Amino acid sequence: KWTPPRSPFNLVQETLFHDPWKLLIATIFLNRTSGKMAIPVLWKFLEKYPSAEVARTADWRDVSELLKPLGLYDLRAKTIVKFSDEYLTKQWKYPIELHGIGKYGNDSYRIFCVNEWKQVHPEDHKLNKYHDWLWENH
Repeated sequence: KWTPPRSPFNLVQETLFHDPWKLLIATIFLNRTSGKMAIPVLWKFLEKYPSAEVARTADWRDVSELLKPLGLYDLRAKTIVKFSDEYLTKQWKYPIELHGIGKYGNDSYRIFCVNEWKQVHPEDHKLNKYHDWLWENH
């Protein structure tokens, strides 16, 4: 029952924190990509694949088709599939242990999905904005 405060910045993370898989996917989408472009394709992807269970099952060629032309859509597709399978099948404590998840992924998890945001030191423009704001209004 950790609820990241709503912020004047409306990071999609603030919207998905209640389901780590989605929030994590979201980070693969946003990872070094405009929210301009990534957010519309994210919602179309969650609409079509609303859980890891369904995701891990799909064939990346179709996932890619749907991610086109997001950029490295092939690579992102294969990642999403493999990360979704690992998410369910592996016994993990932090999502950094998972395929496709890096610092951005793991930072986002620990601010929003679990309560560890004081120990986190983001280096993402949007993310720091959340984190600095939340230091102050704390």
